[PDB]
Amino acid sequence: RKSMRQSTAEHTRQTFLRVQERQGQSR
Amino acid sequence: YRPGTVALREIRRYQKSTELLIRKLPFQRLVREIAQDFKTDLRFQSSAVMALQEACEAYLVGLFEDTNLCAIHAKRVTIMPKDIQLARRIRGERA
Amino acid sequence: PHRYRPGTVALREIRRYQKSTELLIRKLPFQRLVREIAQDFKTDLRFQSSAVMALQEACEAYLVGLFEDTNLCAIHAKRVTIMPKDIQLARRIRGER
Amino acid sequence: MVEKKTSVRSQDPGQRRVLDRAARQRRINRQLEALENDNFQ
Amino acid sequence: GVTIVKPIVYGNVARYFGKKREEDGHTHQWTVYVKPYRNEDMSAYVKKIQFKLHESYGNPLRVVTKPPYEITETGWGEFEIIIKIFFIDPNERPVTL
Amino acid sequence: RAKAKSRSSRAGLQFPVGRVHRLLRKGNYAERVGAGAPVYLAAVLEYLTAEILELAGNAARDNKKTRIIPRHLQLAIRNDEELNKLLGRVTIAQGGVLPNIQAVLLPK
Amino acid sequence: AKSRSSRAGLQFPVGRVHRLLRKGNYAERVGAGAPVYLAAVLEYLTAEILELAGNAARDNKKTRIIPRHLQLAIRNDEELNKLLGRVTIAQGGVLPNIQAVLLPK
Amino acid sequence: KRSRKESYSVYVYKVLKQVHPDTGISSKAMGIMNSFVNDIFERIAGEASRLAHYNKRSTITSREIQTAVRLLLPGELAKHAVSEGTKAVTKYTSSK
Amino acid sequence: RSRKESYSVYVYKVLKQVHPDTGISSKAMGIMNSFVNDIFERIAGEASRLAHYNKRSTITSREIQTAVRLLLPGELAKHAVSEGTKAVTKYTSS
Amino acid sequence: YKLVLQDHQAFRRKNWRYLILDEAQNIKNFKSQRWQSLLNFNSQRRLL
Amino acid sequence: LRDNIQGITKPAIRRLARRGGVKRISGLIYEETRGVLKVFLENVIRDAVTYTEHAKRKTVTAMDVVYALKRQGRTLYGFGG
Amino acid sequence: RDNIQGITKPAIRRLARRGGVKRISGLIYEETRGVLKVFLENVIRDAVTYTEHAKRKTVTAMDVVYALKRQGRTLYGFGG
DNA sequence: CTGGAGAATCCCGGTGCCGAGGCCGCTCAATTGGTCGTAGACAGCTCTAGCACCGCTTAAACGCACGTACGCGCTGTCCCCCGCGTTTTAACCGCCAAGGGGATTACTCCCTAGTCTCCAGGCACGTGTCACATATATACATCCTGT
Repeated sequence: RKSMRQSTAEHTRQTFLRVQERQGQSR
Repeated sequence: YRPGTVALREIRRYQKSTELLIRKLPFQRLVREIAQDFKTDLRFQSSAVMALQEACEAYLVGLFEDTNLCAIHAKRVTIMPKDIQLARRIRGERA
Repeated sequence: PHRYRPGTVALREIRRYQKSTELLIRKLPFQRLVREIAQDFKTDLRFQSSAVMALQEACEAYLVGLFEDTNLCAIHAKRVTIMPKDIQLARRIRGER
Repeated sequence: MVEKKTSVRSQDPGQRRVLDRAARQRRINRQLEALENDNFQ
Repeated sequence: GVTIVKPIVYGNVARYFGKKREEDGHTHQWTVYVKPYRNEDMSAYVKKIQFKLHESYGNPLRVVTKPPYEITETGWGEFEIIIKIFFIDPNERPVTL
Repeated sequence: RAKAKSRSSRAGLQFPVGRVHRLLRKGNYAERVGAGAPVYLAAVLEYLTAEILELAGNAARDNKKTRIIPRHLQLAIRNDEELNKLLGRVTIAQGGVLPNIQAVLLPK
Repeated sequence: AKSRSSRAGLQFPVGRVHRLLRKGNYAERVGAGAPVYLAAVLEYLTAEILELAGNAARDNKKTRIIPRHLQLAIRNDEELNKLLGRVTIAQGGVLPNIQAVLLPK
Repeated sequence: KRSRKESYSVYVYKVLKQVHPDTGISSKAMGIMNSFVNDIFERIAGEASRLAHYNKRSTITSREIQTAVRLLLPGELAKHAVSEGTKAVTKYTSSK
Repeated sequence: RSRKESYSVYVYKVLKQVHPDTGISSKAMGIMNSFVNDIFERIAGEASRLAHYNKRSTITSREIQTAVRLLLPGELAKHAVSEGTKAVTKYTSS
Repeated sequence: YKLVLQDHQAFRRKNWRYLILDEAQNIKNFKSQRWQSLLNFNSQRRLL
Repeated sequence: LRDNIQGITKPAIRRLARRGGVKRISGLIYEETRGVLKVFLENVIRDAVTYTEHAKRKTVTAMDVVYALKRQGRTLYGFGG
Repeated sequence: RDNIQGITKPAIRRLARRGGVKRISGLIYEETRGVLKVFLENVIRDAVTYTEHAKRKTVTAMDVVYALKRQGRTLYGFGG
């Protein structure tokens, strides 16, 4: 589907960014 | 009259009558203005608006009965806006 | 020696247990209490080992939710500390009274 | 035919809620005034 | 390359009381308003309208949140009112009249 | 044929067992209703009706009125410990409330 | 030959969701697209909740949705907390929050 | 061309007139008396419905009705309701 | 086989679309299984009562849509209605 | 023995050269649960 | 229509508070009451209209309000017929 | 028997810590035990009524879930 | 505010256990194909309400003016919960070896319940009105509050 609520889609984007930042530190 | 003597009289008087406490005409326009945002040109049965008023006066009287217990919580006689908010949050309306 | 001020280990307990999703009532004592309560309803009623687990989860959630509403009544009276006065107000507003 | 009172089931005292103390006094008082009362019964 | 034109009318009505009021000395009632020229619902794109009055009033900065936007008030002298119309989209610059 | 006897009468009820069972037969509350469900349901329904009508009328008499108004219902269903519970989340139209004035908000 | 569910571009079971409808004494007539609609809605709520819980757990350095993060996903969403207001997810704990009054300094 | 609507007013006045011979009931109070009956009917029937479905049963019965009355009515309320109904089912199956 | 059916095959099929690499624990999968049985009964009961309101003897997709409107908070309802109506639209063309 | 059963995550992750059990009598049962605890010890040599 | 939340006057709120046991009222509580009442009214009215639009009707009957109140856990007696 | 004291003060303090409470009054443990024994007795009483009706001798988890849904308190994770 | 100790956290990297998923193999159940009543939808049409206006009356909302009473604030006093170390109870094994109490499941079978008729009282909606009690009036009783 990939047709979620805009706030939920933004939360997914923010989660990808949070993971990328977490790995940017941990790596 | 000593502040609180004419107000306690009214507490004893409005807890013994059963008539509505909000004016009809002013409250019926509120129920139509709120309906406005769901359907242009909605009609209301007279008894439907009366039932809405019977719902809301009971809800507000219950909320002002639960808000008084919170006012008496902080050693107050005045009910303060945070009292309505605490009652309602403990109610789950705006948790 | 060295001891923490009153309120330092309290917030640490807050942080530790408000992050780790597990039961907090000792298992066996609560299972004994369930049998006590059920003895006065129908004599010799077996409880499935997972029925008491459901009862314990639904009781710990209820008590945690009742303590979250009590801690608000504590702060309503400018009291950081909670006592029977705050639980009572919270349960009054919840409609549990 | 039927016992012909279960239809009216007047008292059905599962919820009887006795009257007592001051109520007794009321009854006593009532009886007194009735004995003190007049023509109209 | 998209240009949208919305016609509106902004003004004020006033009614003379016939005599100067003894309570506050006011002589006229007046209602200041913005309304659409067309029979359209402004609320679909207007978040709120702020009206800034003369500094003689207890609060000069009034607010309205539903069309036809208007405020009813009383006064005795003429003054300039600043009407600031805010749109739902925060990226759009509000209009000033 | 035989003189027809109703179902409220044979059992000994006032509330319509025929009508009760009827709402049930075409109420999808189940799939094949038996031959005791409407009787029990009507019996208890009307039992609670009597239970309340009692308290309502008694409070009415306390008010020196011969007609039960919705007030004689709010006052009652809140005066009885278990009717209030059963009807705790129920608002009675034009009934009012009970004059419970907090002790701390009184003259001192 | 083709499951009724597949003929909607869905992952959920339009076929069994029809049987659960017209067996549970809800009405007397389940239409052609009453289960096709209900199954779609169920799958939608599942998509929402599963996504939230899943990468809430992956926010926790996990690659397996755990009920703790089911609870987190549900309790952080303003719409799912209204929906599941009176539902206690077992072994989900609570949400981290410290009242300002309690907090020191 | 009539539009007749049903209600419980006829049997709440039989029961009231019998359990209060001198007391009447206003039309507005009988509306409440009707809504109360319909509400409790809904509650007891729904709980019996669920009761039957939990045991994988297609029929709501008077045994399920009694257990739903045990679940619904508070302690005394229950006891009286259960007793009244139970005795009404043995007066009905004895062909009185 | 049969015995005890559940949602597990659809809670995992729908989870593999949102997060292709995320799994689900048996306990959490059970929780999802339970959650769907909640919403199904809620929507279907409100739809049965809705059919009873307009005195229909059938639960159509219109009843289900109005039951979805009564339970979901705005955005949730506005997207669930779209999901249901798109599914019904696409199922009627095949 | 008795405070190796509830502390075993620490001992299993170690290369023991010799694992020595005194009065090994205590390890009668295969279905003992401390038999399992001691069995899952990385040890090059074992002495009873 | 416009600005009808103001149709709930300060005495109109004070009387309702008197019936609830409240003795002394604050200044801001009138606006809090207006907000709370507005939210409750909007929810009940929305849910009632959900039964009218689905029924293809143009008038909101009493049964719609009764059912909307029931869904909110506010069963009301007196409008059942 | 009287084993309502199995819910001990440390346990009530842990339940308060999880609930954000950061200071507990002395008489809060003899309150919470009365509050918890009323909630238990209510949900058990309904679970034993769902067990007697099914003509079963063991209160299964399904009975507890049904009785908890009766109170409004809905719990997810035990087959219902 | 910096210091300086002393405890807590907090990710990194490591090491096995075991749940989560992988596949396989039939059982249940959803699909397919088709006949058979019909749900409700839609096209009128009767006829209540709903709505919309307008006037007269006056309760009531409301603004204002004025103290009094109640509300955030301060500080001091005293105790009762927090922190933490020691004594005590609970509570796991191992040691001891299986019956049996009871859910889980079917196969018969007889009883109950749907289905589907044709009657016949009884429940609704009128109509015909009778009358609780709302509104009005006055003295009696508190029931104050300023002296």
